[PDB]
Amino acid sequence: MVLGLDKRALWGALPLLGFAIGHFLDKKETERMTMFRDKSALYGRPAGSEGKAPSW
Amino acid sequence: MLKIIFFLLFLIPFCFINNMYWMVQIMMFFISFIFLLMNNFMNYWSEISYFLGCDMLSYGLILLSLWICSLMLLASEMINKHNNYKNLFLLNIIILLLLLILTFSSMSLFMFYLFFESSLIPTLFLILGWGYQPERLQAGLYLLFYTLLVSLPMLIGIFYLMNKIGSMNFYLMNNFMFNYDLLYFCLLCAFLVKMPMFLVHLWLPKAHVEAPVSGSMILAGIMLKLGGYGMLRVISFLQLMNLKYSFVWISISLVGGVLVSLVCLRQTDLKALIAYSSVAHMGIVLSGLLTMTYWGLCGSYTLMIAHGLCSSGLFCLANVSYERLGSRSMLINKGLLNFMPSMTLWWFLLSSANMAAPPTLNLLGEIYLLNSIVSWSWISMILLSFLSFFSAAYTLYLYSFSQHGKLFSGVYSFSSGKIREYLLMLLHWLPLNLLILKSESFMLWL
Amino acid sequence: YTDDAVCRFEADQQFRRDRMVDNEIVNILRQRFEDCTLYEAPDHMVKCRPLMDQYEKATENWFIKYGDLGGYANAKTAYMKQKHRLIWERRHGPVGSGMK
Amino acid sequence: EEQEFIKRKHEATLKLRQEFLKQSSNPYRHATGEGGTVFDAGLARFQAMRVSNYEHFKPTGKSFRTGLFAVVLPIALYAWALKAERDGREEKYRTGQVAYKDRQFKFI
Amino acid sequence: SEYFGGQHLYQKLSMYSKTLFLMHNNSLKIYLLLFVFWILILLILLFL
Amino acid sequence: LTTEDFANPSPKNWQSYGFDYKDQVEDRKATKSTFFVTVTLCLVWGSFYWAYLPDTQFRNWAQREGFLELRRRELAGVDLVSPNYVDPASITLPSDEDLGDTEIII
Amino acid sequence: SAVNDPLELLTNKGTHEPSFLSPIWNPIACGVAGVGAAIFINWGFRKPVFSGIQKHIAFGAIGVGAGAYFDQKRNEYLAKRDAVLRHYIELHPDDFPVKERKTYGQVLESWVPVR
Amino acid sequence: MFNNSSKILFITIMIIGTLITVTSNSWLGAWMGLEINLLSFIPLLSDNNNLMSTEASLKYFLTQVLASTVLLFSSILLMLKNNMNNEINESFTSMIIMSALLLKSGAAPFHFWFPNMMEGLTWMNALMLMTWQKIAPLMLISYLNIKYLLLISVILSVIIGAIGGLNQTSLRKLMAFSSINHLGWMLSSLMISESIWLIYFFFYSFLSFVLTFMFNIFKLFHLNQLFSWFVNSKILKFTLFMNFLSLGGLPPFLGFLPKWLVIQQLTLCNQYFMLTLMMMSTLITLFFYLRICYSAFMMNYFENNWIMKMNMNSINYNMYMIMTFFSIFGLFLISLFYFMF
Repeated sequence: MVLGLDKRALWGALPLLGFAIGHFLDKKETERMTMFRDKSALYGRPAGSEGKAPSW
Repeated sequence: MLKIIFFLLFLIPFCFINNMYWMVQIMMFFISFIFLLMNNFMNYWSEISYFLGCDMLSYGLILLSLWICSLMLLASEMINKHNNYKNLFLLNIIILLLLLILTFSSMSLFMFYLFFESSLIPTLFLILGWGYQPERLQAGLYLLFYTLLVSLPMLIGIFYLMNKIGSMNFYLMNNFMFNYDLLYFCLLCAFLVKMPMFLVHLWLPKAHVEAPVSGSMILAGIMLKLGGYGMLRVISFLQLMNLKYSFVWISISLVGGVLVSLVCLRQTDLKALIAYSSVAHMGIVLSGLLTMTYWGLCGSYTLMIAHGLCSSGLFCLANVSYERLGSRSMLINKGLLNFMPSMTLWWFLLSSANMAAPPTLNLLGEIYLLNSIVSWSWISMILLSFLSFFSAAYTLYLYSFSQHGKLFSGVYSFSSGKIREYLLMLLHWLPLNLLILKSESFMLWL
Repeated sequence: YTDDAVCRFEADQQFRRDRMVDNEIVNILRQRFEDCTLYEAPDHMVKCRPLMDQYEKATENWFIKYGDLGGYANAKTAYMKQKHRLIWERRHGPVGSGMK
Repeated sequence: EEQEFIKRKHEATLKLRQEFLKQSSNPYRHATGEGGTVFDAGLARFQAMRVSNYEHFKPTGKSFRTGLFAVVLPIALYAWALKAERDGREEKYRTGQVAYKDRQFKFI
Repeated sequence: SEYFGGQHLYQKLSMYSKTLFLMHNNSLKIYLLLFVFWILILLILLFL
Repeated sequence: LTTEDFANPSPKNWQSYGFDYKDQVEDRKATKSTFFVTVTLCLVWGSFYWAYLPDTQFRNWAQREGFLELRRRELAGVDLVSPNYVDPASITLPSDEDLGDTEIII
Repeated sequence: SAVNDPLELLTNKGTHEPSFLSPIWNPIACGVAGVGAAIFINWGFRKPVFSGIQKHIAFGAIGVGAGAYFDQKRNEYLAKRDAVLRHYIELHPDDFPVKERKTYGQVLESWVPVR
Repeated sequence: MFNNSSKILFITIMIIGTLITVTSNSWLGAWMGLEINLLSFIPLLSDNNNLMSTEASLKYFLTQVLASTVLLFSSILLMLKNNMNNEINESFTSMIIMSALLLKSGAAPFHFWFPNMMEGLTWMNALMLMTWQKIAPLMLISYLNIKYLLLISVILSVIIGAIGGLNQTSLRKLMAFSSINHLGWMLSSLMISESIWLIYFFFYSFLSFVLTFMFNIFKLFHLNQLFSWFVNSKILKFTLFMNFLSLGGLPPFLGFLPKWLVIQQLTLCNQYFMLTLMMMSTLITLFFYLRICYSAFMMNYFENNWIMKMNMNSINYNMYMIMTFFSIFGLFLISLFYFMF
């Protein structure tokens, strides 16, 4: 807002708004993701180490 | 990846708002910077959004697409000078950008093909809405119909694959393998036209010659690469059938390579030289790819990326002459070392990269591809030698005759080099030197 | 199982990582032989064969397991190749003899 | 000397020398500074013929023999040689004649 | 190459485009006669 | 124009940087903004971020084991590079009748 | 299981969690269409796209309803399709005997040597 | 509803007549409905204001009347020698019934009347013949089940349907040839299945409906008129003309959605060869559509001088370019359509 960024970053916010909306949506994808969350066959902790540690 | 997608959609409005050519430009570079930051992938599909993923193979291709798509706006400013519907230009570019991202991230074959062939339109706008030569009409006919005449038929192969497979995610096809001898040609040849192949090179010189700086940069910078990216994903299950019938394709590519290089020597148009040159390099890429060996494939990925970059920069050079001396001919353009000596530096460098002079991600390619082909068949060496030899040969001629001889008598006063073009040339080349430090991301994807 | 896509995907990733290591063990043995040949100007035959041959065996073993598959190669094609080789060894004898 | 063939060319052909000078020295279109070049028919002729000569191409014996021996026989012969050699080499390979010791390019 | 495809195709298409116009530049009697013939052929083949 | 005009040119004219040929400040702010976004933002910070990127492809980790695995097999006395995907005993070859000349491959 | 059971493979055992986007997508597609159409209307008529927002609100309202109305029809439609297919499997178990899952260790495929 | 009030009446009677056919239980009832269609449509087609309308009327009547004559006749034979409407099998009794229906709807070998028609017809009259006068004969073709005749029709339904379109300069004849090609797709689609055929016709109806409905609006009757038609910006000249590419159904134009549906189900039937041929010709269809779109893709052409302003109806224009906007962004409604499963 130094008159060298007048109306330019202001409109430029909306692309940044896109990133915020894009981020939140994909984070929710990480929600539908959860079927093997710690229940894999390679990283899968058998039982214990939970301790409020939802690895990813 | 939806982060990128939503960013581009929220950039679309700027096309309507007046005087946003430069604001759009900075944003496209800025998001490219953001997409740079997002990098942790392995061979497995990653960043699995609703239907969008990303991978070694797709990650670099997307970065180049975002990279080149931002560099358009640096390249083309005569649109602003003329006020030639800058709004439609900016909208066309962004639409193209979104399609490329969705093409390269479509984890389904059908989604991939859908965006792949959806890109037929916005490119056609870019040539036709801002072309110069009257040939622009027939050129658009060549481009569109060479593509659709084979790009449509793979639609059957895709659905046939569905019926026999049950889906079209890439990992799922890899589990199976098909040998019905038409599936192979229908998919292969359909990609080969856009590759393109020497026997179907025909359209490509025309499309480049009568297209603006922007369209030509797009055409040689992605479209050819996009065809190749599909190949890398699809040949996973075409192996047996490919092995039976592969000598034909490698032969015509290698044979066509020396020929098209000799066409370059005899050619007399800056865009024609580069256009034929780009076909030559994509000939070798098609060869190493169809070798299917590890060395071939991992090198093909690299050479596509490097070739796209060098081809773009050379097109900016061709634009520079076309925008000063107003004529594409070799004859008119000459002795520019006397008029833009600091520019002729960049002429040399971009030429250097195209003849595989290090440190150059292009060069890194040919080591990989040439190793693959030589292993595949010792007979190749007798033509590989000449192919590279004439590759460098015409590039030498292009650099020298354009920049060296005594000036042309009839030449009307034209402005000198300028920051936009200077920065444009650095931006295409300097990353082409950067990447060698960390080729592993651009070198390993299998 | 025949169609256990998640399991097959898990197997391939194990195969890839194992490939990357065994891929490597060839390199390290090469680097090891490299040092010896640099050891002393007269000292080449002093320990070339005693040290190189480890690298020689490593290459051939590495080829047999992973070699000849090309890119895209997953656990399935590698695993069944071993099956094919076992069948060949049992039927036609040592590879490197033609057939009977 | 043909009786003035050189002369007959001389008269007209020396006129446009001056017009070239007038064009080149033209202070006005050089002042416009838009770039560009004095028009030159030979250049314009040359570009047009260079881009278009198919409408002249008659598919006769000459062109056919020319093209046939230009790429076709090259393409066919080279491809046939490649396939033939590979067929032999692969035949040895699938026969198992050469074990996992002698063979080359173990690493592609 | 382009003669084998390219412009030559558009040349042959124009030839055939002209032809179809000559078909369609006629009197309606001719076309109905076609249809009558098609009927007549099917009718006798029912008998045969 | 005359001697002093050339000698000390006025601050009216302005040499376009190739981006905007209408306003001085619009051209200069465009070039200023364009240069920053392109060079520093990507070709310094981004290069820095890659150069210090963590193990993504697990190459370094692969050559973690490379030292260990080799060392593990060398005191273990088992083959350093085992040529079998799994144990040749674990595999169960089917009988020759099942083979029935199914084009066995070397 | 190790048993390729057609019915149980088809049965709605669940494990289908809708996204925050899964139901909302149609409403914010039809309404977005109708809003864009009104902008399209004014754009061709040489009228301000902003102007006459009553057209835009109405277009949004109708579209939103249709998407919700048609989302409903689909979900019924899909439910019925599953019902028939499960019915036909139960009708003709003889035609679709349950098949057994095997493992690659029990099969011999043919590979492709690049060599 | 073009000029008079009687337009509403004859349209209504036409609808009832054709609706009888599609709901007809026996061949005779279907024939009855068809003739009622023949009545109701002739007056609309035969405007008394001009000449060309009247000549189209004799040709339409003189053709359809024979079609109905043969249709009923062949019905009696089939429903004699089989003594039942649903014959056990398709024999020579039945091919004649298709040949009747194919002529009535203007299919491949029986089409010549159909281009000559277009000269006479005005736009919406043409439109109405394009869309609605092809439902009943096609829905009957559904009941008839002779593979090979439909196949020869489909083979020839694009060859002429595109080669002629290359040649025509009168928009009236181009629409004829454009539809004959599209009619090729319906016929194949109906040989495969009916639900997909229903969908494809509807999208064709929609698309042809919007297309000719603007040509009516601006009264553009010749390629020259298209190049000459004034638009203030020569940008909506281009935005509106995307639909000419929606004709070819290239993905981002919503014409792809039906063509994709037909292709998917057709190849599921495994008639791959047939797809190749129709789809080869599709390019020729799209070819002359680009030949049309030279008017708008590039901008700022050479124009006539006298025109200063361009005007059109509120109602027609307001309806028209809503349909266009859908032709632009139609695909993302992928979810909204649930009739494909």
